[PDB]
Amino acid sequence: VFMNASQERTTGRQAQISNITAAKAVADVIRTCLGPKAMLKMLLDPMGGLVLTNDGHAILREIDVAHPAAKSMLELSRTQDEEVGDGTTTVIILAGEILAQCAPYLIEKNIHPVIIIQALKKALTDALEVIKQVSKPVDVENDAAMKKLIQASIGTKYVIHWSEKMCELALDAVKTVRKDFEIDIKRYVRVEKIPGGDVLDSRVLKGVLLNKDVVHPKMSRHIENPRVVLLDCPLEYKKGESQTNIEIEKEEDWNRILQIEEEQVQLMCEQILAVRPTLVITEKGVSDLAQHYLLKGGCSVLRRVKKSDNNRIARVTGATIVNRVEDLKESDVGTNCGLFKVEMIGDEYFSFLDNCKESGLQKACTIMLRGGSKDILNEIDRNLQDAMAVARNVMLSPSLSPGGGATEMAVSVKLAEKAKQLEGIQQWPYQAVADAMECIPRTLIQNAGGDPIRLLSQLRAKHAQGNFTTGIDGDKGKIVDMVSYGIWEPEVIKQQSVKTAIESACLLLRVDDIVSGVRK
Amino acid sequence: SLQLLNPKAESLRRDAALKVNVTSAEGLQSVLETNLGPKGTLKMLVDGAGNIKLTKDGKVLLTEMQIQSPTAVLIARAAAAQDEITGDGTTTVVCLVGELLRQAHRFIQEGVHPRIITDGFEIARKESMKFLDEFKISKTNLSNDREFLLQVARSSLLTKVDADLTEVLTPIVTDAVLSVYDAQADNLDLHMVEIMQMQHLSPKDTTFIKGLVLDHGGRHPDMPTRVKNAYVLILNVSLEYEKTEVNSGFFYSSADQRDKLAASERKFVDAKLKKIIDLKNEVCGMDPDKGFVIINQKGIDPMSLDVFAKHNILALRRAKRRNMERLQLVTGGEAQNSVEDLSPQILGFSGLVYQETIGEEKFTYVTENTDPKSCTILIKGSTHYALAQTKDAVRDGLRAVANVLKDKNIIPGAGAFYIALSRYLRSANMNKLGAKGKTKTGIEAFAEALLVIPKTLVKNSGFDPLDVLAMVEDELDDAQDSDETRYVGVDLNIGDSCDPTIEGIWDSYRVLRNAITGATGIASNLLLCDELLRAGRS
Amino acid sequence: SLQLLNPKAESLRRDAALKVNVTSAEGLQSVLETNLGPKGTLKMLVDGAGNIKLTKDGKVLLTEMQIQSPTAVLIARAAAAQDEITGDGTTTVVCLVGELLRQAHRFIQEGVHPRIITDGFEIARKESMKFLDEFKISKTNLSNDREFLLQVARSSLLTKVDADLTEVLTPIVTDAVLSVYDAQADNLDLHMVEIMQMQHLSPKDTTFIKGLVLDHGGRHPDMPTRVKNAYVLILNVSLEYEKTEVNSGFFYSSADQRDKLAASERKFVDAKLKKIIDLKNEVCGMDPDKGFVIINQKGIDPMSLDVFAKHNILALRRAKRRNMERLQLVTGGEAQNSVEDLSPQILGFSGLVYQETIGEEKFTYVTENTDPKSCTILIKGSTHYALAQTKDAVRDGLRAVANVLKDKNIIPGAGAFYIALSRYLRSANMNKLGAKGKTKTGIEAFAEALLVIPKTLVKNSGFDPLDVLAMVEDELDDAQDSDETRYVGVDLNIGDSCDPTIEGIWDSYRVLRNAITGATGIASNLLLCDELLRAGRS
Ligand SMILES: Nc1ncnc2c1ncn2[C@@H]1O[C@H](COP(=O)(O)OP(=O)(O)O)[C@@H](O)[C@H]1O
Ligand SMILES: Nc1ncnc2c1ncn2[C@@H]1O[C@H](COP(=O)(O)OP(=O)(O)O)[C@@H](O)[C@H]1O
Ligand SMILES: Nc1ncnc2c1ncn2[C@@H]1O[C@H](COP(=O)(O)OP(=O)(O)O)[C@@H](O)[C@H]1O
Ligand SMILES: [Mg+2]
Ligand SMILES: [Mg+2]
Ligand SMILES: [Mg+2]
Repeated sequence: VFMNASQERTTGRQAQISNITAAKAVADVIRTCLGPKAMLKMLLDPMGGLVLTNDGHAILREIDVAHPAAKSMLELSRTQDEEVGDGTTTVIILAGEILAQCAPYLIEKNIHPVIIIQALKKALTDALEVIKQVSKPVDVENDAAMKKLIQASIGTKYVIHWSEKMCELALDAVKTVRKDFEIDIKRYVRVEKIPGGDVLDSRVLKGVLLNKDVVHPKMSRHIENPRVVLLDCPLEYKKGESQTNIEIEKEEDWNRILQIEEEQVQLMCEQILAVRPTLVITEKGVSDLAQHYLLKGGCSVLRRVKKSDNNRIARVTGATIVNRVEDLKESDVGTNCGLFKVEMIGDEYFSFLDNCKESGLQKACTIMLRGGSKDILNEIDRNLQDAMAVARNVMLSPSLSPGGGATEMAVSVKLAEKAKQLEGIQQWPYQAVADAMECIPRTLIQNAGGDPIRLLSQLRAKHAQGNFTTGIDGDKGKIVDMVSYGIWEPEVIKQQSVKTAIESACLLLRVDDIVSGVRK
Repeated sequence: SLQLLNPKAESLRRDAALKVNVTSAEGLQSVLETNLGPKGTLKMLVDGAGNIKLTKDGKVLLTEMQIQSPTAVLIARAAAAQDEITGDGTTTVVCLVGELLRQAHRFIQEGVHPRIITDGFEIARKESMKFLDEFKISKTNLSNDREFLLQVARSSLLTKVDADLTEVLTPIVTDAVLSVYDAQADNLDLHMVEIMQMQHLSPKDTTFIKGLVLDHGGRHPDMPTRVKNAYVLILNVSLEYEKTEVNSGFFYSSADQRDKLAASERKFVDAKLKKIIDLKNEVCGMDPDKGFVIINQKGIDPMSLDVFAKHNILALRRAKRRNMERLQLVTGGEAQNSVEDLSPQILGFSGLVYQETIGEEKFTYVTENTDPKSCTILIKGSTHYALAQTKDAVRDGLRAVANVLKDKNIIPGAGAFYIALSRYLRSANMNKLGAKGKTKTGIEAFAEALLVIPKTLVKNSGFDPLDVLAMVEDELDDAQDSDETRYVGVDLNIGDSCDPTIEGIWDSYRVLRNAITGATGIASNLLLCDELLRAGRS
Repeated sequence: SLQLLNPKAESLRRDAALKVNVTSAEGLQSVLETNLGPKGTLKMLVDGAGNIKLTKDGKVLLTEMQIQSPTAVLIARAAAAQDEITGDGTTTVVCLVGELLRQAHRFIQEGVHPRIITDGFEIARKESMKFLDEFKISKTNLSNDREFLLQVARSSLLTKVDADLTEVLTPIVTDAVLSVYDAQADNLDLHMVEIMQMQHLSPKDTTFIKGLVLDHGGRHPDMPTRVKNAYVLILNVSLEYEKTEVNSGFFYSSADQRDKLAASERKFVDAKLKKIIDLKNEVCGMDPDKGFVIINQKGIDPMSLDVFAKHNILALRRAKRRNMERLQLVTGGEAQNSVEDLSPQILGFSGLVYQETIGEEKFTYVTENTDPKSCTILIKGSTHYALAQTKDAVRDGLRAVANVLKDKNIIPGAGAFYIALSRYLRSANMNKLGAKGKTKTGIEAFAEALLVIPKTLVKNSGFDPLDVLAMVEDELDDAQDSDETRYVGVDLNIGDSCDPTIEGIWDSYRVLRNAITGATGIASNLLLCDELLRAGRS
């Protein structure tokens, strides 16, 4: 025989037919996961957990497909999630259609897969132009419009009923992380969960939330003005780096060796008491003896705190990451701490750190979630990532594109009108771009239960005459303009949807053959 | 769409995903339907070898029997998470999600959308939160009514155990909870109240001890057993040998250096014992009448136990982290870890310290304190499952009664809350509400689903559930016009209505609040899901 | 307990047997309800041999697909008895049993016994007969109008095929029962019509033939296919060599006797055929345009075909048993077995007889009869499955139009009887109760279970069932505000009420009788079933 190949070489036209059918199959799984009346999806992972959601990205993380063309479609959700954080299902559902509409031609009119690519870049160049023209700017400092902008994505989720609280929850969190350009990052956004409780009393509080309690019982559970000092090192005597081997000759040496173990922990504790802190947060563990004299000054000792939770404390309290204790000064000590208090919950203890609230480093915060169960917490946490992702685009880009499919439908109309004046060989793939852009409103009408035949016919008749902000009401299923409807989305999500969907088609269209089982 | 992608997979969609969530809900509901109520059936769980553990708590049934269905694991986390923080309302969450799905599924078959149905549950839930403010009643804690706490304790204990165990175990909880209330009004359950296992005469012989009981005693025979006035001392220092960070050989040259060096090795222990002797010299007066006891968190060397035995000092080693955080509350002293700085102020006080042993184990009892800020509940039992049954009963009883002191309100039970919400949702004017369209049946579905809980109590007694609500409905029709505010109940003894205000049946506030909130979230999320699938690498 | 008797046995009792009965009925309902109405979907019964067949009747779907569940076997047997005696309404039986078990199980979960539930169905069933006999209307069939039979046939055939084929085929059904009628004896036979399977132009190119059509052609080429006037002659004895029953053999003495003994068999052939030749010239000798055809059930000797070919005699063989009754009804002849007695009176008459060569076979067509009491229907099609589809359509459509002549009463369709029967079974004041608060639970369950038929039609059309029924209950109520019989229906084109009578939709009287009677009996016995068992020897 010959090399590890040639099992069944899918070559010629049938290879591309399987890819268009495979790419269409990925969109059919989450066809119902779009619009305000979207259905949820419970996926069963093989480890033992469960993922309850409707986001296309979180659905496609858990699924596993043994096909190489569908896996490239699987990776597009990571492009959208780790770029903005909203519209992942929009990316997957649009590309499917682009690959599908271009297929008739590939299969029958024999246009080679390179001429379609040249047609799409001019469509991509024109798509950014009309998306730039259709979008209207909006003021960033208007809190009334910002709340309606944040809740546009929440409306397609379960917590639309609590949208009055989530917009206030997300707006306060984004402004805390926002640095005075206007760059923010979600790594300090703490996703700590508390099972049980009501969503109404759930609120954001400035500062951190630990899972641990104090070590000694005599520690003060209520401090007016805490002074936090971060420690990295072990506060206990440690073995040390080199090969050591003390050799003891006299009887007065072993008690001296055990006595210097007590005096070294005294020396590091006494220099900590030069500034007299109230709360000492150590990264690594703590000894039972050093804690005892940390007590003889008025400090408070905690268990080992992982690094992550200390970098947030450094920005909240204003302290610095300190390992060498001999170089401890008064300037690097945290201050302006609001309040200290420990609540009793049956799961674990929880220590609260509040801030005085009154440029410098960006402040961190922890968002309290009080759901119904464990899956409700993970469901609501992903909604905050989808809701807070919307708040970044308006700050980075003041443009605001219309929602409800009006933006993509505007791309469909202009590409359809300009396709007549684009006479040549590029006309057939260029006109097929509009056929897929008019599907993302078609999916909303199908989920709403209406007839998309007459609605889209009524849409195109009023889109040219009425206005550029016309769209479909997902709840009622009638034509309602986005100006009166009062729901808007950013323009950045529309750019990534058009760019990622077209750029994905240019990769997959160049596939000629599929050969499986070569080597590792 | 999934078969050409994945060569092996399973997919249910648009009719089986709805039937699975309802069928699994009705299946899991039938398991815990019979356990709900006072006359419910017990349930044992014997896993591998035949370990036996007996309880009626739905959390123990769910978190011990492995389950394969994808719906029930969310009901397991929901029933567990609600009980883990609140301590009560486990089966109530399963019955609501167990009933609200089947009560909505009949209308899904009629063709109503799942989105607008769950929209009706959410706006109906907000009406129940507004109804909790008017339905609850204010209670002032300054009165310090012990009879009110006794009736709350019998609500949960009558459900788990019979009247013989309830009457003897009820004042054990009331005496423990009576000390919780103080001027600071800060509740503390885990540190203050504890549970300890002890195989003894019977479950009925459970008694209350005001001080901290310990599961260890004096190792040496000559050390004193009983002490009248024992001043405790807390020391977290370890008095056995300390190994010493890389320190190696006591390189000895002649044979004598050896003796010398062993003696040396001890010197570290005697340096710490001398501080205890110096402390005993300050409190040496009335040495035969008074006494001294040392409690260590880490182990004590057996060579040093003879030092304490000669001075008649009681020794206790290897205590828990929680007990060191409780000696200050019981004895009133202060904690210490090192031996350099000592004083007589940190020493506690105890009026009676005695030890009693059975078989190989030995227990140390402390009680008769001057002003004890904490206490314990030493439960007696025969078998291991008897302790597990008392574990869940005391664990659920303390959390239920403790929540009454957290807030200034209490909710009457016995179906009064569910029957009141039925008339409220079925008689309230819809024009005041903001819901329109096909939200007509969503109000009726959730309002009618609450009725199945109070008749599940009747299903365990064997009476006709529909007939014992006839006079209940007729009572409320005349109660509104009679100008008399009363709340009806469901008495299973005679099969007739009752008043929970005089009978003493009560329920906590956050149980019913968190139950409907957790149940409505889980039931809504299961309705909107229209497809099930399994895929992943393994 | 059953395991002690037979370890290999199983038993589900009192909760698992009820879920099996309801889930199997709902599972059978969810699959088979889609065929109800004109907008229903087509099923492809693809067996292991690759045989494809299109149909919408529930009888043939359940006959080919073997049923594994024990509950659905009882429902399939009910559809068999429904299709056997009536031939229509199988989809209504499975939907009524599924809905009755659904609506009943809704109340069994509320703590109601199955006995009084089934007692209410029987009182509700008897109440419907007292409503049905007043709801029907009487018409005079003596006029034999074609317009009423066409619209009645169009209502039954629209539920099998689309509109353009129904308009072509709906005159074929009305032409089936033209001459088959007897006023005094009230005898009407359905089996006299003959269904021939053949491949031709298209299904939409079929046509009605007045006389009989046989599937046998002329063996010899010399005999004439075109015959202007034919006198039929019925034979039943076989003209070929029949071994003498009593074993025998020709032992010839010499070679000269061989051909003579061969001629002995020729004498018996010529003996019985000489009377046939004498029968021909008895009527008239040398008469052009007057043939003579012979129809024999058994085979014909190929040696004797030369005798029939010389005299221009059409001979057919291997005819069917039931066709012997159809010859005398069409041609007006008389059946004969032997040839001992012959006459011109026993012979029939035919105005036109011709043959057509279609493929490798030839079909004999006999038309132009004077007063034929029977006819036939050619089932032409473009495939194998269209023949079975059109055969089931005719066999289901013949019973709907034949019942109009068996009993003059006829019920309007379009869900009019189910909608009108819902209101009548709401409040039984003091007519037939039997007990207080017991029978009325079954009256409510039976009334709500009958309205699934018009809702299922709306679900297939793709509109909301509650919205289109809101105007409908409303229409009926406004009608009541006038004391007038305005029968309302369900139009699936626009989603609005319509008159069943004016528009053109009817149902047979015996369909609703056996459907409600059969569904109520099966729904009652399955509710009474509390335990399923299996036992036997493998
Ligand atoms: N209320 C609404 N009515 C109509 N269309 C909507 C509505 N909300 C969102 N959409 C449409 O759904 C698309 C996706 O929005 P969203 O659900 O927030 O993102 P994702 O697809 O990531 O869940 C948008 O392109 C928008 O046009
Ligand atoms: N003796 C009783 N009389 C009337 N109602 C009772 C009695 N005991 C318990 N109940 C009712 O049973 C319900 C469930 O009680 P409990 O066992 O504390 O919660 P769960 O069953 O959810 O664990 C409560 O709503 C309570 O009103
Ligand atoms: N054109 C129509 N419009 C409305 N209802 C119809 C129509 N045709 C049939 N039906 C309804 O369908 C029911 C069953 O008819 P049919 O489908 O012929 O029998 P089966 O369901 O046994 O095949 C009848 O009760 C009738 O009311
Ligand atoms: Mg979104
Ligand atoms: Mg309880
Ligand atoms: Mg029919």
